[PDB]
Amino acid sequence: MASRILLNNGAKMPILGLGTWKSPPGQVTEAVKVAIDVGYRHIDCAHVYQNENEVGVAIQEKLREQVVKREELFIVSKLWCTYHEKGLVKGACQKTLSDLKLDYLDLYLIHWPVGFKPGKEFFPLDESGNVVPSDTNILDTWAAMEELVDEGLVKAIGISNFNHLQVEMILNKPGLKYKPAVNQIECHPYLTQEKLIQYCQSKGIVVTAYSPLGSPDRPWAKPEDPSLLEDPRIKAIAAKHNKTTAQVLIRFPMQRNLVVIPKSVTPERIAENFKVFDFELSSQDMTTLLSYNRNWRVCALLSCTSHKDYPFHEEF
Ligand SMILES: NC(=O)c1ccc[n+]([C@@H]2O[C@H](COP(=O)([O-])OP(=O)(O)OC[C@H]3O[C@@H](n4cnc5c(N)ncnc54)[C@H](OP(=O)(O)O)[C@@H]3O)[C@@H](O)[C@H]2O)c1
Ligand SMILES: O=C(O)COc1cc(Cl)ccc1C(=O)NCc1ccc(Br)cc1F
Repeated sequence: MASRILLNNGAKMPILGLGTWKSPPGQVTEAVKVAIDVGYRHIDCAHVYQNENEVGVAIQEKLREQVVKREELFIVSKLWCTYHEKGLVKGACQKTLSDLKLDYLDLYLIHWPVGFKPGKEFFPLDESGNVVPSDTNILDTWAAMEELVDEGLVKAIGISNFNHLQVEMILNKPGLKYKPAVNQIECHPYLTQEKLIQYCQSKGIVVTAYSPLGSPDRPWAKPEDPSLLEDPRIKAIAAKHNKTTAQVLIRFPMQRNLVVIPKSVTPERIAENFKVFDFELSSQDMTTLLSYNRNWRVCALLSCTSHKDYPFHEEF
């Protein structure tokens, strides 16, 4: 299994990265240091995660120590929903760059296809709990992302949580200058995403799978929810291969030509999760894991469901 996938901007992206959503600020510096020490070269970040400064301390220390060169790292961040305005995109990107201690990002994503009212609050609400939209559409936001490439702030741009029709809207944009390089979407055996993945791959867009372990630490988890890590059938495939369930769950998307970004702040799990280049799931294993699809999503949010661009009404 080759470690990197070629993007449509001509750059190579490591297929395994470290996720950072929910990584506590007092733990994420060590997590990222350990990750880089054990071989990770891709870190998935976002301003809304509120820990980019601490991620950046780790990146900078490892660059200073000459554990890695900047060109060997692939750092991803995301434009939050309250910065879908022309006049706000550059400053949002620059704040992320300053926090991460970087002079460019390898990839910058529109985090959700959904613009909110700008201001201090990440989820501005009306008095009845609906998110307050921005009138700023995904095409105008995309043009602002293209400008970041042309200013040298980012090497690649992409999208996240865009449905089929929204990806198509970008591809069909009048005057489109740069195609999205990546669409980062939730994907795991309970949400297998065959339709959207095939569409994106057919257009040369690389798909990154988020929440590949089913996000057991998501703050809205309920006791009744299905659990990938505890699913005895997945455990059975893992046992057959003498690997952990998490390792199977990480290798699965890799064999679909996806990038995958498991999160951990536990050093032993960070290392575990990287040890996925030395075994292969059979085709039968792959089809069996695909068969577990239930259309079950970690990431959805009631307060945003009436926004005109909320992505999960549409089928794929
Ligand atoms: N674009 C978006 O909208 C979006 C949305 C969601 C996620 N993401 C990105 O994708 C990343 C991954 O998704 P996620 O954070 O939702 O969840 P995840 O990676 O599916 O699961 C993370 C959870 O699994 C645990 N874990 C990690 N390795 C394990 C192992 N080997 N054995 C047992 N448990 C293990 C972690 O615990 P410990 O940390 O305590 O070890 C944590 O509780 C995020 O951090 C973020 O970077 C992006
Ligand atoms: O969005 C992510 O990356 C992970 O989920 C969250 C992370 C943070 Cl720090 C805060 C909140 C979420 C979170 O609630 N994400 C879900 C979400 C968000 C926005 C929209 Br328009 C739809 C939607 F389903």
